[PDB]
Amino acid sequence: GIDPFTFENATSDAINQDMMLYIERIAKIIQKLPKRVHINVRGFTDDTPLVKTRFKSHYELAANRAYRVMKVLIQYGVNPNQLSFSSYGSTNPIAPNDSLENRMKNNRVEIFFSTDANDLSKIHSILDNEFNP
Amino acid sequence: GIDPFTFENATSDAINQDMMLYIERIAKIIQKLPKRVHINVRGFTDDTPLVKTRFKSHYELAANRAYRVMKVLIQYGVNPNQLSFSSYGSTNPIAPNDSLENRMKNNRVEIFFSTDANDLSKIHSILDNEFNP
Repeated sequence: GIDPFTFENATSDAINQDMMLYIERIAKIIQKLPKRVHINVRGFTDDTPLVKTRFKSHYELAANRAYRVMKVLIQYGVNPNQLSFSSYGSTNPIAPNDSLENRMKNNRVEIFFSTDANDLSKIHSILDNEFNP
Repeated sequence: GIDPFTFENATSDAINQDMMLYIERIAKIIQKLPKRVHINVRGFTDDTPLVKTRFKSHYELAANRAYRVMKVLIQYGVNPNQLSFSSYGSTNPIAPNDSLENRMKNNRVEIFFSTDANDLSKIHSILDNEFNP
């Protein structure tokens, strides 16, 4: 439907050019939404060890990931007032952590919308019109 | 006791260098607190009209203030996992909005700690042993 922001490797919080482009589309969407809609950028990791890395927990890596994406959104014009970030650490995985490929699905940031019922449909249509030909 | 971060003028989120040095002293403090203490950075304003400004509400001004302070704390070593920011707009003044000086008191960011009872005592000492030794 709409992809989360997937990170290159398991230990990285780096935002590459492709992800920058994707964050820009999402920033563009957020600004057409009703102002009472708020955005929570959620960070997650796989279960890969954090040896050979500066981070002392997956909650840190996940926070850094989410904080970064939110900062790129702010750079594209999204209002700080509509935004927050959350770290979920290694909890709540999307796929099994059995393979490199599935592990990478877990290393992500997700966008949650906070919306009343009457605004929900506007978001739905705005999201459809952006992410379809 | 510990002062809030005060903003120079009513309509800006600009941080001067005596208060930037002060944010760095607070980031230093935060890094010495128990890992389970989280920190909420809160933005407030006075009630002066948003004439000739980019901000469309006091909530937006306060949110940009809080977010900026939070960004600087992260700059000086605070784990993003422990941080959040919140806007209160022109609600919750600490002073009446009846004089220029009283209004300046209202244009500020405050630090709120999220702590259990046993960490509460630890924060107490750290703040005492730093701000009144």
